[PDB]
Amino acid sequence: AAMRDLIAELVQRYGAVCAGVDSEGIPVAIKRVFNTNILSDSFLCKRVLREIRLLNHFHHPNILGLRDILYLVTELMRTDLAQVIHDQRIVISPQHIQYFMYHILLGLHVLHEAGVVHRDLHPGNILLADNNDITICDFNLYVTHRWYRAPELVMQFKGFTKLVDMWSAGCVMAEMFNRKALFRGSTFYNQLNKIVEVVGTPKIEDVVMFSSPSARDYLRNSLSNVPARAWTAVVPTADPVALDLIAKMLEFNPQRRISTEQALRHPYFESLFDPLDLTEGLSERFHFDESVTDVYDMHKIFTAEVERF
Ligand SMILES: C[S@@](=O)c1ccc(-c2nc(-c3ccc(F)cc3)c(-c3ccncc3)[nH]2)cc1
Repeated sequence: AAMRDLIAELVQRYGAVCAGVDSEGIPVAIKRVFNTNILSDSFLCKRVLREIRLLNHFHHPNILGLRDILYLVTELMRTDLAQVIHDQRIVISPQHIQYFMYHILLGLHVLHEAGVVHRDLHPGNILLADNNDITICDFNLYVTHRWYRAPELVMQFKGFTKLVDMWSAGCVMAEMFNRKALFRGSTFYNQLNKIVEVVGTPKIEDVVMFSSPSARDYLRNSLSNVPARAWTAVVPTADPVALDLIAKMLEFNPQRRISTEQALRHPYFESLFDPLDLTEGLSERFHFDESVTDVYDMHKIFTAEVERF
């Protein structure tokens, strides 16, 4: 039961997502979040406020935006990338991978420029519109999502940067060619071994630089000698230009990982790239006061951000 609650409000087909039509003939997506109260509990209210403030901060075609601002309204997205990859009947041509990647990276670029790190990018939160174009959601902070975590996150590193999103993006690129996720691990050790088997044994001096003391304790006697595999065997459907980018996105050490601008500028996107995409529709630095926490103090900023009925 969910549709009956909106009969007294305004339409039917983390929270509960359901489809429907708007006041006018527009296909929308309505998310309902109330209990697990959430909007009353100052901790979880701050998390919901963070999502609303983030969605309202951006106004870019590759980032999900609110259509009506607990009930939440956005445009209805046909399907997600996970469903397109995990449905072998639908074929993803290299031309489709190039287009998808260009839009995925543009969305990440928009977040990174505003100082936002997704931290959990996977095909499940890369949504596809009715017009086939890519949109990113769930940038506000199942088992398979741990297959897209950068080595520094697997190693519980506190000083992770926007570069974790590159590794995630690099994982979804190889997944579009292989039609099977790249690093399908079940443990801390086997997830790291699968990564190292493909990328090559990183220097000990580099791992200590991007691991928590406990991750170093787990890996203390865990010394590997594994050589770097040929990328042609790892991702066989990819051409040398696509493999060059994948390898650059999938750098163990984030200090060598290709930046959002550099990947967008790579020859792989030559036929699609326009330098204006790096600057158009960009939001300014996103600021959120995490220090402030109270009952009625949050409900006043809630009505301040919303202007449309
Ligand atoms: C991380 S994975 O479990 C995951 C998380 C959130 C979502 C997810 N969150 C939303 C969604 C809906 C309304 C909002 F106001 C905000 C987010 C959607 C959505 C939006 C429009 N059409 C279809 C679905 N998908 C999907 C997958």
